[PDB]
Formats: sequence, structure tokens, C-alpha cells
Amino acid sequence: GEDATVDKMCLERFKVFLKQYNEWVEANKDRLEEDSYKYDQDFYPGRRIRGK
Amino acid sequence: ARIFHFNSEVLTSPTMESTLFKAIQWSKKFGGLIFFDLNLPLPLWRSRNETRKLIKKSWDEANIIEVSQQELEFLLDEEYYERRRNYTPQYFAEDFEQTKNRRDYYHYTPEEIKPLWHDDLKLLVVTDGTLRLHYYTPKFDGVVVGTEDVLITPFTCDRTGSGDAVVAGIMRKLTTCPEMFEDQDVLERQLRFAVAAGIISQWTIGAVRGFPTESATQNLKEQVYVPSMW
Repeated sequence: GEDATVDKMCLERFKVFLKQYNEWVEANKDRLEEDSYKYDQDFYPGRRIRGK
Repeated sequence: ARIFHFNSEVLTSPTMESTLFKAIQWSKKFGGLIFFDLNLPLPLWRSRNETRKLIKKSWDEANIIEVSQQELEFLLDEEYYERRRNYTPQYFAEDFEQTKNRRDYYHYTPEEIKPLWHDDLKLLVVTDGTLRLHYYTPKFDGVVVGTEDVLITPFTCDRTGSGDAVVAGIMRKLTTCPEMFEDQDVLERQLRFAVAAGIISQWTIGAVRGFPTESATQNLKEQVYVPSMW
């Protein structure tokens, strides 16, 4: 119940991982899609979901 | 004259260019139609933009235009269509017909033709030899499926003059069938005549020597096509 709310959790290391992951995603998101378009001609299950 | 026909070779001469535009003025005054048969000479294949600027005025002064597939793709974008033809799906085809690796007969959309369209243009015909006749009108567009066989006579075949025969057949049917500009079925039925005329013209050495007659062209048209397509 209220003793299991998110604020009471001890996940500080995971929060540091989350902030670093978000920084990396925002920095590298477009380059990955460009590389996917450059290396993979067509989309197949298992490829990077790109475009619209 | 009810149809005024000229080629883009006159655009390589200034005197002939001025005379051509005066003659077009006179012809449009009396009610004639202007037929632009591009037939780009060797100089006019240097670059797309230069040729577009050179031909824009005469292009806009024409009611009927005939270009080859190569001429149209050069005037719009050569590399784009070259890449489009070379494309092959990586894993599987999008339909069964794509699996056969047949020759490409891509029909250009009127949206792609839009840069080259203008208000007085009544008919645009794109010819992939005698195999395909892509036609575009302000109301509709389509393609007439044709054929060729120069291998039937390997020692007398010569393709010189085949496009002249196609254009002559187009004009022959236009002067006697005004409904071609407004009826699509009639347009295709009359364009099959020009297809047959182009087919016969490839069977003889020499352009002038091998031009077909109306009887032979109609006979070949009725032989090649099924009676419902006549």
C-alpha cells in the first residue's frame, strides 16, 4: 500500500543510470537512426524502428 | 494546316528559332495545333537546367508534346529514376508480380509530370519505344501496352524512323478523331494504330524506305491485338 509508494523506494543508483541513459539517448538518437537508414535498406523485425 | 509540327533541333539555330516562333504565332492565329516532338540533339543532353531554359518557351507554346522515356527522365531527374529502377527489396517482394523480375514499365504520376505541365497542353505522350505509350491529358492519364519484334527479321531490321512513324500515326489519328483528346478508350484505341505503325517501321533498312502504309498498319494492328482492343 502507501508503504510501497515510489517515493519510499531506494533506487538512487538506478536513478543515476536513468539520467545518464536519458542524456545518452538525447545525444545519440538521431545518429542511430541515420546509421540504420544507411546500413539497413529495408525494415525487418529485429531492425531499428525508424521513420513514421 | 490543322497541326503544326516541329522538333527541338530548330532551337539550336537562332534564325530558325525566331522563324519558328513567328510561324507558331501565325498557326495559332488561324486555329492550328502545335505539336512539339522534342528529339533532343546531341548538344541538348549536356545538362538538365540549360536544356529546360532553352526549351521552356517552345514547350509552353505546344498543345501536343511527344517525348521519349529518356528525354522525360532527363528533363525531370535522371538519377532519381535510375535509382528507382535499380531498387530491389531486401527480404521479400510486396506482391507476386514483383517476384518475376520483369522489365520496368513505370508509369509516371501526373504529380511527377506537374513541373512540365501547362494550361494549353492537351496531350502529352511518353514513348518507351513501341513497347509503352504513356499518355497524359488534363482530365486523365494512362499507358498503352505495345510490343516489338525486330528479331523476326534479323537481317533487315533497323529502328531508324520508328519514332517518326509513331508521331505520324498520332497526328493521323488526331486529325480525323477529335474525340481522342476527351475520350480515354478512344485515345488508347487510336494510339494502338501508332504503335503498329512504329512496329512495322522497324522491319526495314532506312527510315524513308520502311515507312508503312495505312493498310499494312491497320492489318498489323488487327493481327497483334485481340478484336476487343481494336
